[PDB]
Order: sequence, then C-alpha cells, then structure tokens
Amino acid sequence: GSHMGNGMTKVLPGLYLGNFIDAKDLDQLGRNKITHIISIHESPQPLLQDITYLRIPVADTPEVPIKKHFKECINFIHCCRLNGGNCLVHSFAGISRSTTIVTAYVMTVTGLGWRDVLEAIKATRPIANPNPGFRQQLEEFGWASSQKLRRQLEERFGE
Ligand SMILES: CCCCCCCCO[C@@H]1O[C@H](CO)[C@@H](O)[C@H](O)[C@H]1O
Repeated sequence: GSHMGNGMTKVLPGLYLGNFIDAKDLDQLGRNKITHIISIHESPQPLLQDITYLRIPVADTPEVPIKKHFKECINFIHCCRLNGGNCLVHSFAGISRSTTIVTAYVMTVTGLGWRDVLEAIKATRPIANPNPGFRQQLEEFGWASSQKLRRQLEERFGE
C-alpha cells in the first residue's frame, strides 16, 4: 500500500515531479504550496488561478530536442525556488519528459552527471525514465551547458 507514488514526488525543497493528474489535483497543489508549474504537453490546457505557468509544447519521442528548452526551464525553476515558491514540472505519464527537465536542473545546481542524478531521482520516484533520445541530450547538456548555466544562475539570481 505504502509505495513512493502518491501524487507529485518531491525532488528537492521547492521542486516536484508529476503527471497530468497531479497537475490538476487542487488538494496536492495546496498541500505542497505549488506556486509555479512547467507544463510539457503537446497542447495548451486550462490554467489554474494563482499559479504561474511555463508552457513547453513537446511530445515524448527520442527525436524531439527538449534540450532547446533546458535553459529557460532551469531559469524558471531557479527563480521560483530562490524567491520562496514551489515548482511542479509535469508531463502526461509522469515518466520521461518532466523527468528530463528536472534532471537537467539538478545536474546544473549539483554539478553531478545525469546518471547519478537520474538514479537519485529514481529513489524517490521509481517510474522515472526519460526516453533514449532525451538521455543522450542529457549527456550533451552535462558536458557542455551544465556548468556554464550554474555560473549564469548565480549571476542572474545570486547564490
Ligand atoms: C498514462 C495513461 C494514458 C492513458 C491513455 C491516454 C491516451 C491519450 O494519450 C496521451 O496523449 C497526450 C497528448 O494529448 C500525450 O502527451 C501522451 O503521451 C499520450 O499518452
């Protein structure tokens, strides 16, 4: 009965992962004081009041370059966290798309690789599994952009 899978999962203070159901769960949203949400869905959806949204129209296929949205998502999340908010990143199944964006974020703030990060995320959400293509994009991001972004965030929002 008690399995780590009852609503969005806390990934870090002020950061959560979820599916389309958690994204509409007012009880969950209130419980976790969610003030920001990143919706990674192919189509626009009615937005809940008192929440700041970031829409990322991307499908879950290994050919889709979600890496093109890493910078903006990480900046959105960071701003929200360092300013006392709570961000929920979600995708329909709560499996690969939202997971990819959050992994990229944690990689930049910790300086750790995507495998260790993904494995750490799985501990608190065993369904976590970005598609093969997103994992490669995570590979790139780790090598290239990760570190630069960390320094950038420090500049834009401070440490
Ligand atoms: C996870 C449970 C899925 C139950 C059947 C869902 C059928 C709709 O399918 C869903 O369409 C969405 C776009 O509209 C896609 O983003 C999702 O990946 C896709 O599963």
